[PDB]
Amino acid sequence: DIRINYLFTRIVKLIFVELYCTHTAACIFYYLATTLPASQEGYTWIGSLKLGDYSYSKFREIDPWTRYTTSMYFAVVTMATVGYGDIHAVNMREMIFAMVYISFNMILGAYLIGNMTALIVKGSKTERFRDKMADIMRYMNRNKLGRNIRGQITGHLRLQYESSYTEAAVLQDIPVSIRAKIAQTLYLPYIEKVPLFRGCSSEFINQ
Amino acid sequence: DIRINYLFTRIVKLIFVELYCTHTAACIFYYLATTLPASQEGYTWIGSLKLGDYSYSKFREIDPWTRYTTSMYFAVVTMATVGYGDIHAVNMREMIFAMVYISFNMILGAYLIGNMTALIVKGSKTERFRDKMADIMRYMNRNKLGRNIRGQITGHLRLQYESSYTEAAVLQDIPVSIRAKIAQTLYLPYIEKVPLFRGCSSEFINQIVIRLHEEFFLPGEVIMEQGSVVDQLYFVCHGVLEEIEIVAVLQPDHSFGEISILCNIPQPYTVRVAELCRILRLDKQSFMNILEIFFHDGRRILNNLLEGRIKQLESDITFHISKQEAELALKLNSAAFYGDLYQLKSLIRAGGDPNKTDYDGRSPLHLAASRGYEDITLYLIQESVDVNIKDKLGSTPLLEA
Amino acid sequence: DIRINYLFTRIVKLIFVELYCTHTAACIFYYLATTLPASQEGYTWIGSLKLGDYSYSKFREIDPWTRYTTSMYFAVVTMATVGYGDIHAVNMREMIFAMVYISFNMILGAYLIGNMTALIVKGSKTERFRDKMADIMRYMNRNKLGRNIRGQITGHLRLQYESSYTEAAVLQDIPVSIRAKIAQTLYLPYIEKVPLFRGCSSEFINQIVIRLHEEFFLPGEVIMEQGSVVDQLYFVCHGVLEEIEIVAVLQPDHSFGEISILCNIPQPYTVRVAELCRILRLDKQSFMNILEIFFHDGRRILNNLLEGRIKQLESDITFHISKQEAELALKLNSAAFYGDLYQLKSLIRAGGDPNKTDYDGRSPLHLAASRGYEDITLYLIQESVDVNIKDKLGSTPLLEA
Amino acid sequence: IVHPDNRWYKAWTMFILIWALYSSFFTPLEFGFFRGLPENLFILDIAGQIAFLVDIVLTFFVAYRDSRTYRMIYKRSSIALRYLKSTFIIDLLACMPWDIIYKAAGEKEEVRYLLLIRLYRVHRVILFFHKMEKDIRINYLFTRIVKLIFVELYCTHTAACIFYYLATTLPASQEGYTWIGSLKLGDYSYSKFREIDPWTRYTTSMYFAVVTMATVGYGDIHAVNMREMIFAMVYISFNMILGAYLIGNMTALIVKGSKTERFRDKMADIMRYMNRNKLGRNIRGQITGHLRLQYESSYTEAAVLQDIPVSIRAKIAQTLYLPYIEKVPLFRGCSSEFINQIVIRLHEEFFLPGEVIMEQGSVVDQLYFVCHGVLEEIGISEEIVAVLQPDHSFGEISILCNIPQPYTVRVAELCRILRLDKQSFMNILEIFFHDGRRILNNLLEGKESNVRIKQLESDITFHISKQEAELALKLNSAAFYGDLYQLKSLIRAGGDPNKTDYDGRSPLHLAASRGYEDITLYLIQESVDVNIKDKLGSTPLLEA
Repeated sequence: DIRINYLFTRIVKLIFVELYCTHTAACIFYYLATTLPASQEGYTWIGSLKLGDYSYSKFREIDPWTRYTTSMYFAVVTMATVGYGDIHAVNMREMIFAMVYISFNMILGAYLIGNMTALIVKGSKTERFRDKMADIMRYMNRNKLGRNIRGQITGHLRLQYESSYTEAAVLQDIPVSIRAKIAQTLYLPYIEKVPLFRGCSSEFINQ
Repeated sequence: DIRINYLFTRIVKLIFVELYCTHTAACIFYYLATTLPASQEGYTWIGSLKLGDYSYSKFREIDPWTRYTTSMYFAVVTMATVGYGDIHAVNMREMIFAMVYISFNMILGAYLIGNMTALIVKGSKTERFRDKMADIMRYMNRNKLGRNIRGQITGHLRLQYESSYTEAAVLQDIPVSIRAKIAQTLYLPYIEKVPLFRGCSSEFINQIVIRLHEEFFLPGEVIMEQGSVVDQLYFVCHGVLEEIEIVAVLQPDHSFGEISILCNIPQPYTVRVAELCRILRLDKQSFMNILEIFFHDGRRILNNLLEGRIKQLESDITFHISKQEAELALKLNSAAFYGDLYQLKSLIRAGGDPNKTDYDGRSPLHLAASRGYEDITLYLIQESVDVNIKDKLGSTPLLEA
Repeated sequence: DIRINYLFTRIVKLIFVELYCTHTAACIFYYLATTLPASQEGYTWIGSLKLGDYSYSKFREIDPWTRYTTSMYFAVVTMATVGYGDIHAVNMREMIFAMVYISFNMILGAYLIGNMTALIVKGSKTERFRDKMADIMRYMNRNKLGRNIRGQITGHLRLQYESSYTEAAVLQDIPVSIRAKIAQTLYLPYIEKVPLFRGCSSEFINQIVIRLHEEFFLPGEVIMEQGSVVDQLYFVCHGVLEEIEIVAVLQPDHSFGEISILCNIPQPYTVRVAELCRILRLDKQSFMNILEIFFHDGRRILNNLLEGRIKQLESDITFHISKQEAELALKLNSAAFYGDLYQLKSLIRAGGDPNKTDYDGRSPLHLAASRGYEDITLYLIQESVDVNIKDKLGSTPLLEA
Repeated sequence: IVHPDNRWYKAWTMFILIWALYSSFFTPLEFGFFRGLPENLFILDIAGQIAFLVDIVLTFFVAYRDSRTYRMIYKRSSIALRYLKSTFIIDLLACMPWDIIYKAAGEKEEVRYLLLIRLYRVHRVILFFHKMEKDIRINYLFTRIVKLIFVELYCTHTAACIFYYLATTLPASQEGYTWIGSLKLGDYSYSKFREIDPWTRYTTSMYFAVVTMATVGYGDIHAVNMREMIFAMVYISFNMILGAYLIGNMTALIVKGSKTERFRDKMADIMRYMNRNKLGRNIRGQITGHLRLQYESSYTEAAVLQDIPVSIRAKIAQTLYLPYIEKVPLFRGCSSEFINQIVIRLHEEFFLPGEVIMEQGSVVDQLYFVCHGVLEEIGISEEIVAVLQPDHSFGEISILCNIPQPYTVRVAELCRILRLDKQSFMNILEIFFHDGRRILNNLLEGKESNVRIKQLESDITFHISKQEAELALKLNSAAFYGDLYQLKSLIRAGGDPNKTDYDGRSPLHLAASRGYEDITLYLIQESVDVNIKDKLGSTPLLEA
């Protein structure tokens, strides 16, 4: 769709795919802790947790809210490759899942950087103006030619950038029927006033 | 290899490299722990490890499985630069290996990002459409076009993208002959069903298929205007086209616009699009060029043109085909009258028989001999033009000299 | 802005953005610690913090300095994804902010890499030299060139890179007039000192400066061969050149290669490079066109050519200038004899006076009238060519017809 | 004297790179892990500064090359002013002995901070990487990788020596607040933090610097003090700029692409188009195989042989193209200097099999020479009327008679074709009138097997007669001005003294016109017609 910003759409899609993967990993990390019976919950990544003075010893019937947001906090930190270390895998089954999840984020993390780099490298229509003038300036500085001649050429580039609207026009992948009508609406008023075309027929000036 | 994918063939290589390096580092790191004697195992990275209630108080004879997955877990975490810190180097020899292993991953890690970035730099099909649309929008909005014409331009550009009408950007690499078979694969069935080309030779038809172009039109558009000279030949391959109060409906497998191409008669009707239609177009210049080479093919098409309102048109075109033959001799004699040697060369190899005369009767030799153009006279000798041809006066080309 | 750098103007913006975000996050994170009452400060990220022997047992009234740098330290470590883990969220509300703050840095962190990458994509001066050298090396090695000629090609490309001889890639944007003043800034002092151009008009000299090109030559190279027709005019402005046993030494502020540019005499000497030399060259097409327009300027140069071995050459050029004047009439009359309309138009507007005759004496009107070319006679009357001119026979153009 | 680029000077420059490399790495160790200097290392400190002192007094006697005219200034005054305003101020401060000054003025730690000004001479090593990067014998990818490693190894080394220095600022009584005095990795104490050994105390600092530089952050070693927190934030912020720079260089090399990547990308787009229409089964093999040869048959395409002086391009062309020109049948009996002019402007092109060079009915503007492969001519069902072999030149018949191309030519096998423009072809013909008539003369003699020449025989016969008439005018003009030197050249190269121009004149008539006896007897010895007659009825003797 052309009514929606293209940069906005790409950013939101990357956020959603990153949010959904993190949400799924958080719900699976907590599931692995419940596989072990309550007798040996001390081996789990959460039953042995102690952040400040909070216990986390029971690990169950705490509440569905604080038990979920601590799992999501574990998934977000490892997904961004921060790795505080307060929450980490302790079991052998959790180590296997962590290695698979971490390896998955390297592919996904490089994909996120690739999209962001692609948009910037594509262009800005202003760095090209700076790059073109920078190369010319080095040539002028190398020869150390003139003082007021610099203003003549630097000012010249200002108008060249401004006076570029129909250059490299993409009005080529258009059917001849459509191009015929638009031409008669813009170019035609500038043709009948030419002194060379006095008394010319309508179909001749149309061709 | 072409059978396998390309992005798949390079994503797996990156995974394999990072998988093999972690496997090697995990095995080497565990070897450094066994270098120290068992008496002082508390100085190692694993002899002093304690995750939960597990103590690793022996670091040996545990099992080859849990003692390997904990070493692999330490290597994978370090490679991705997560660094939980539960497992870390404790010894001087382990610090040196960690410094070397970590420094190696920076070069490898940047290599992974570079390969992934280069795969995304190549723009997608919809990525170029948005860039193209903005450029068209900028130009057409600057000139302040009417809102009525804005929709047709924007609506048609969308249709080209979805239908992939162009689909011929990277096509010049085809060495004509390869492209020739492709063109007749998709366009020949529609051409052969055209009543206009009934009885045409098979070799002649294949010559024009390669030069066709495909495009689509939305309903409500107008292809040709009333009383406008048409320089494009179109063939209907899909949809319904209505010609303007309706008069005739352009059924599929039909052709139109040929009247203005040959007879120079301005188009007497307007074609209005009723539904989505697939149209094949041919440029004016090539069609005239091909007809010049195949004179015999044109005769068959001309005869079937009358067979293909209709009765009145058939009588009218008979008048036009007669005068165009005479018109060739008018400019042929004028070129010889003025002595323009180069101009005459165009009307001999791609025109008519110079031996024929105009309405009054004047062979080009008659004018050349009387006007004393000696140089051009040798050319008529090479063409074996009749020397004793007599006009409606009783004179001969020799007598004029 | 052009006064300030562009690399500097964009690196600072990236630093400022990451500096302001960390400052905001540090202040907001400390606010969440003060939300809880002082009775249960052990549940905060800082009330329970203990780094070394420092305990943070009060978390208040310590000082506004050490209590801010520890919050800023936690924010900067998190932003760079280092994550030591000494300071981390402990509360449910602090986890939510950490999740939001960390997720924000992923987009911002990738943005920093994108700007830095786009700055390095633009290749350096030496980056393109290596790419160019490989392409030249691959081509010349495929044809198996001799080792003697390998050094000259490779050595010369190095000289162009260091000296920046081309330095004119982005130069067509100059609107001629701006470029005109640039050319005379660096090339005029060497041209005015040329003995051959002594006495030339100032306006004429400025016309050829814009069309010059600059190049450098290594010692031991050969610019022109013995007995070879040359088509480039060179002006010495640096170094020493030797002309071939030595004969003469090309001192600076001299010019060579002009013998064949006008008299068509093949070059009788070979120029050998002795030391590094800067040479300005001019192409044949530009030199011929300017001379044709400025007929008066050419006369001054021709007169001073003799003044600028030398005595023998001065007598020889007098023989050649005489025949070229007569040679104009030979082809001038031949075109009129054959009645070539377009050929005759070339030698009148940019040639000589049609009224002059050849060695025997034959005005183009004499041949045209005798040969009976009626159309061409309408052109000679335009230039007011004399019609009573008599050759060395006693006849007139009227009598010939 | 002046030493611009002497081989001995180039040895001195490489000699001082060793000192620059040594003093760049040893300075952080001297600042952080040392208080003063032991007598063992006193010799190296003195010897190092004297070596750089020589360089300061020697760079005033070294010429520098001009940045505008490339003129090698060689001037005493210009050399000194350039060096004084660029680096002399900072290069002299480093050479000053900051160790003996520190010990002589009691024991001031503030004056020892100036010892870090010697970290500037690492710029010598950076210039070395740039110097060898321009060399073509060394791999370009290898140079870039090594430079990135060195620029990161040096930064990590300096940070490790400053992290340990911050721990020694606090007195030994309160060492527990430092990042290292409170360390405990396994069962190791690290409590004393001093007199442990210089080796394990350094490698634990380097291990701290490497882990934080790569953004791993284990957390076993971290800042504990307020002064160490400030340094950590500055160092961490510095690595973000440097870390993104490292990724940028690696991405730039990969984004530049490879030849196989371009081949794969081009074929991938075509394959999607073919699969979209689901056209053909064996058609894919025809086109996929076609791209295989196109990738291989691309060696001189987009050649960079343009930024080369005309003198160099002249010799290389004569060493490759020339052995393929004199063998052309069209150039039989041509002079050496005429065949030299054409070979300068020749262009080389490669055509894949199946391509079409020229189409029937098109205007011809390029002259083509065949050197490799075979060519096929088509005209009319398609009929093959002629097959072109190597050493043959095609396109000359339609370039002299000004006719359109009558037989389109396709490519049947991989061919190497030399191309020359029509505009410059006529210019060489006009200059070389003597050799210009032989090209069409040899062409005319080929009217035995070819049929296109037979129908064009009349036009060719006109041109050879028209050109011959120009010879008579030039030959007659030679005798008018009494220049026998040019007359000899005009007659040996096929010139006929018994040549009559349009107006009845003869060279004998012009010989007697000015009473030149020397030119006269030459014509008689050449069997000239003394009684030759003109329409004016003027005998040569009567005109005399």
